[PDB]
Amino acid sequence: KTSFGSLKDEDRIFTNLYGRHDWRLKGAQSRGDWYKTKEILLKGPDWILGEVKTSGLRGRGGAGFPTGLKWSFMNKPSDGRPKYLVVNADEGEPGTCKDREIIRHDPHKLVEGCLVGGRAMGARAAYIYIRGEFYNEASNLQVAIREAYEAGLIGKNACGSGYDFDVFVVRGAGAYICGEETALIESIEGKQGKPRLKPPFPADVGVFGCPTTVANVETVAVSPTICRRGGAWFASFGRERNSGTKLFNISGHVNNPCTVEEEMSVPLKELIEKHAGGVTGGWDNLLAVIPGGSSTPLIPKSVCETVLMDFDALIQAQTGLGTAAVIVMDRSTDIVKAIARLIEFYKHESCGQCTPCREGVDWMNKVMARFVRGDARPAEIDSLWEISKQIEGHTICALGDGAAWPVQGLIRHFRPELEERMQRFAQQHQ
Amino acid sequence: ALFVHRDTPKNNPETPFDFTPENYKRIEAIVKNYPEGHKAAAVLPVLDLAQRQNGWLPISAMNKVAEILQVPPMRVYEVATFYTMYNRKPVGKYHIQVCTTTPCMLRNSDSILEAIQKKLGIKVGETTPDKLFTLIEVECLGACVNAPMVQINDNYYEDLTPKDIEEIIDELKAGKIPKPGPRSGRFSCEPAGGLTSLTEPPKGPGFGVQAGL
Amino acid sequence: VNNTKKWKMEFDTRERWENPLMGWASTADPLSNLVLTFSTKEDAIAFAEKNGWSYDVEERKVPKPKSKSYGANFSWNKRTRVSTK
Ligand SMILES: NC(=O)C1=CN([C@@H]2O[C@H](COP(=O)(O)OP(=O)(O)OC[C@H]3O[C@@H](n4cnc5c(N)ncnc54)[C@H](O)[C@@H]3O)[C@@H](O)[C@H]2O)C=CC1
Ligand SMILES: Cc1cc2nc3c(=O)[nH]c(=O)nc-3n(C[C@H](O)[C@H](O)[C@H](O)COP(=O)(O)O)c2cc1C
Ligand code: SF4
Ligand code: FES
Repeated sequence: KTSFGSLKDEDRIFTNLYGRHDWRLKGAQSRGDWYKTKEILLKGPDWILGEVKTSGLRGRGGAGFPTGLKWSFMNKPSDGRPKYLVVNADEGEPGTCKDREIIRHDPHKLVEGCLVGGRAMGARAAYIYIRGEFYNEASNLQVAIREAYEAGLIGKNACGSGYDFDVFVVRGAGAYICGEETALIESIEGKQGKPRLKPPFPADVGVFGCPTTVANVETVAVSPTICRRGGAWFASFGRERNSGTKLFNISGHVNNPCTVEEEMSVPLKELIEKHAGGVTGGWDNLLAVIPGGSSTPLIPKSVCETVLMDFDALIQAQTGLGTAAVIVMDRSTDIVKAIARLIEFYKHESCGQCTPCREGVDWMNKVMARFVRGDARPAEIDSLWEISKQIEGHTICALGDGAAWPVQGLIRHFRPELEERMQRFAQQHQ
Repeated sequence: ALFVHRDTPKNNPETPFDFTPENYKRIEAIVKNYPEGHKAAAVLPVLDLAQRQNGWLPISAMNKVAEILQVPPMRVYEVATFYTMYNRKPVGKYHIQVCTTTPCMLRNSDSILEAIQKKLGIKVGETTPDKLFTLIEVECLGACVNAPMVQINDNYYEDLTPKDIEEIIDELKAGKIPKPGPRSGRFSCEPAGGLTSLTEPPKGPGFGVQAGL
Repeated sequence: VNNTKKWKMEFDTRERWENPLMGWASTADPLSNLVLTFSTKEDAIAFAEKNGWSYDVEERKVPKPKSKSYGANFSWNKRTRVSTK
């Protein structure tokens, strides 16, 4: 296959994405959830890990680590400590609202994914660290978890398989860094959400000191569909090493801002002009697209014509796929104000632990706040470039990377506009 | 706005705070979600329960949470100052949170922020003198396709125009509660001009389930 | 730890009294500022014995090797958990 996209409704994993069907247990069973879960649990951990490794599923959190290779790190005998699945449900990324829709409208798919994933890794329970701001979504998930305990689908003797598995929901308290996996693990432990260093990885020392996998909502909820439909079905979509379907969050300057599931290697132009009603003012009104959420660098309009919406094609476009949350910006946008507001986000959402993020992200915000007005001179663009390179790669987690990257994309694709901003400031203020 | 504490007559360790007995049962249920030996993991939900009881956290809820979990009080102070939901100041009854990050700013959240300011007569950070509304300006609330949006204490009010948020503030002043959703024609997150996807009926159980299962 | 690499030879500190005029620190010890530097202890002892100086020798104190584990800060069942970070 060469052309990707136009995903048919029979291949949608996340049916009832829009709230149009019943989200509860009787509606989830009538759409395919909890079907033959006892057989999936009885076929063992190695079979489920083989079905995830066959499927080519990469981590939907945004980094794209291979899911079966990641979960096989827990496939080891116990050392006295319990094992845990921890389901990452924070989703603080600007642009991104897909995990909100999965928790809110398909909660039993997430709970069955907790059961299947924690079966595959020998995990005792599942801690769904949901975002604290998603209160109605968290109570929604708790109603579904009560329906799953009352039906015998989880808990003592889950689905009749003899494998005991609890599911807990831990609510956050308003910290974007508590979606980072080690900071999330520390936030579950009752501490400040400060990221641990790596190594130890969570498969060695995770939550409470136990072996742990931290996985996104979307990479957990697709796993019962992968284990029912087969890994070859899921690997039949997208390019090679870019398999599956992906939820896309098209927001910003589009006609119909939507959440949609689409095939993996779909073009960006096809996605925006099909599911979002196109850019406001036409495709010629397009200025730039932040492809996959705020951490990824933007791409200008010339790159958006041909680029595919998977990991490798966006890496070749010197950006990333990320959360696949498409932020569309038209020609009427002060792009320096938008990227400086994005860096203002990244200094308000920064835990202060290591020196490069704590100091340099505030310093990049001050330089970008001067760049909006133009209160600078064009040596400071290269200064800010080197400051972004000093933050990038030198931090504890990837929020330093995620703050340095939009500055780098803005400089790389809009240095002349920054320069003319500063020179009109210089001429009308002197 | 200050991450140090000073004893005022309204906020001191002799300020009366105590949980209600059903809140003690809920704290028992919270603590029984964590392993024996790691009762300190229940600091965030019990402190959030203290805030949902009291409205905000004086420094007697922090000390009570430190006492009933047997953790040091500095380790509750760290958590209360780290996370932005814990109100260390007494906020109004409807704590409006306008999201002004880039996907909401691109869809004109500044219009809604100006509308709330000229509707309430306050600015960002201030509380109305009848203690009903506190307006602050927050980061991404995770409702980006329903931009522009606000949050009023638990609820997302989405797809807003200034008329919509003035209507919401009006019927909050009337003692009623509005519906937590988009204010356009759409329901949660679909395209507004009809569904571009998931129009077929879902396939039900057993569709495409592989052999050997 | 760069100042802890070489052997020093100093002497006993004699009297430092107050200048009656200015309050300065007067001395009568010529060897009060005399600090020598040696590569090894044995060179220092040979130099002290060669010059007829009575000496006494402290052995070098190296810090013992420590077992550092960042994973020990987040243990399951040990007291070595950190309460914060
Ligand atoms: N989904 C969201 O709401 C957000 C997502 N992100 C995304 O987060 C990404 C950065 O996340 P990271 O976890 O720091 O990226 P990545 O370097 O670490 O690793 C991703 C996953 O692979 C695992 N892993 C990688 N190498 C491993 C090894 N040698 N041994 C064991 N496990 C290993 C990690 O434990 C982690 O769970 C960014 O690319 C960004 O797109 C960022 C912000 C918000
Ligand atoms: C600052 C920061 C914030 C993150 N926030 C989230 C998040 O909110 N939700 C999420 O699923 N992953 C988030 N991640 C990515 C996680 O570190 C991790 O890769 C992911 O949650 C689990 O891996 P997975 O992709 O295999 O599911 C964040 C990463 C960083 C650096
Ligand atoms: S880079 Fe920023 S987000 Fe990461 S550990 Fe450091 S202060 Fe925290
Ligand atoms: S940007 Fe306002 S909700 Fe995500």
